[PDB]
Amino acid sequence: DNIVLYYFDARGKAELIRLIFAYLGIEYTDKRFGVNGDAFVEFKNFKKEKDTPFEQVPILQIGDLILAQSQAIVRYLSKKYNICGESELNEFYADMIFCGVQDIHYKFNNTNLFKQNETTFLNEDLPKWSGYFEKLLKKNHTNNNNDKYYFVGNNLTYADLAVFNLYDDIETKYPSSLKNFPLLKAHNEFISNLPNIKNYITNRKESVY
Amino acid sequence: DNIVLYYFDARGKAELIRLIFAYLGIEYTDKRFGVNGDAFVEFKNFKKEKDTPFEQVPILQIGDLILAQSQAIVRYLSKKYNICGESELNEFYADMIFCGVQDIHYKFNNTNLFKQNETTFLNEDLPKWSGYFEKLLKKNHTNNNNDKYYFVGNNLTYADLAVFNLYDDIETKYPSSLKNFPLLKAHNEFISNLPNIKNYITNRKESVY
Ligand SMILES: CCCCCCSC[C@H](NC(=O)CC[C@H]([NH3+])C(=O)O)C(=O)NCC(=O)O
Ligand SMILES: CCCCCCSC[C@H](NC(=O)CC[C@H]([NH3+])C(=O)O)C(=O)NCC(=O)O
Repeated sequence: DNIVLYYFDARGKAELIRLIFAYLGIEYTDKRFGVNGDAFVEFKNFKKEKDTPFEQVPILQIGDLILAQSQAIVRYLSKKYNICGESELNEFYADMIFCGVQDIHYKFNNTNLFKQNETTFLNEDLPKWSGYFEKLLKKNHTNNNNDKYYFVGNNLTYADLAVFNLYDDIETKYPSSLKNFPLLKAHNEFISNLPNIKNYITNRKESVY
Repeated sequence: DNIVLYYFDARGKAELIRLIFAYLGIEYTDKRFGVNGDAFVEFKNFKKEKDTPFEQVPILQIGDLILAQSQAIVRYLSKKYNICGESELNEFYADMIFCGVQDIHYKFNNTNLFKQNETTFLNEDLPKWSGYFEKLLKKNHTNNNNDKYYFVGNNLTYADLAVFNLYDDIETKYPSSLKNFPLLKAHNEFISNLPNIKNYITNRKESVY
């Protein structure tokens, strides 16, 4: 019943978990390797002290329970705290959308810092994937038109937070990315303004990734 | 004419070229996109005004001559200014070493920052590749012992500078990485203390990569 999240000092694959905790107002210890200096030694000492299944982070520890694999952690958390949808179909859709997010998020990460194929990403990959998500929001649109935007049903799911996080990452590095996608831009403003998320984000230190 | 080097605000693909210019004492303009605001917009405006063969940087402009492709630029510069060996065979060896540096450099860049496969990089690939270079260094032993270390022949080549740049970069992240490779470490210290290089490095700005 004591909750601790371990990861490096970065958003990366731990950020959606932090967002979920913030949304749900669950208190926990956000352990970031390297805050005490020397990320290498901490992570090394961490693998000695804790029984990780694949020697990787994020690791979420609940009391004595070691949980690994960010995706599995996200899905487990979401079922326990009721943001995994209201039906079996919607649970699937939230899941499907989260997997879609992983596809572009991966590409975004591979291009933003190194500028690797930045032009191809910004001209082909990004608008195509943003178009996919725009169309999903649209298919779910008259599930609350009153400035509430959800990808799945009439309630918030981890998919909303996952898409938020993704486009939160993208519009900062690439301002006005959302301008051609009105539903997606609105969705990003909506969830970003939810008080718990609004407070987490303003309190959130800047980071390289 | 005026030499202008065009790249993003980073070491990456341009640094070796800058090291060659520093080493040779060649004056040029080091134009860096995105020093002040969003590199992608500046790069976009650059391609509109400049005819590049592949719409990518680095670009080296000498007069109205436009040169693209970092590796080809290095070789051209190195042949022009006599740091490419002194026999057809040593010219090949410098080239071979450079290509080897690119294999390991790519791995270091792909795993540093994100930590994707860090322990694989650290316990397998880096030591392996460090051993390759150490071994190549030993093979050039007769090409003196007199506190001078070269990979090829008995004069500095761009391969020396490439290997330097490779471990200068790695040593930032993993500072003890050359403790088991004393000849490689001495090599690295020797290059870094050449007056033109020492000077360029002290004055060099810090970067994420
Ligand atoms: C933008 C984020 C992309 C970067 C991915 C790297 S996350 C850090 C890395 N862990 C993983 O790759 C975990 C992947 C796993 N599939 C998950 O989702 O948790 C690690 O423990 N690294 C330490 C090591 O391998 O030694
Ligand atoms: C760790 C450093 C390695 C990062 C690789 C990307 S360097 C920037 C990129 N250019 C290239 O990929 C050039 C590759 C070419 N083979 C070279 O070596 O010059 C670019 O112009 N990008 C802009 C664009 O595609 O729009």
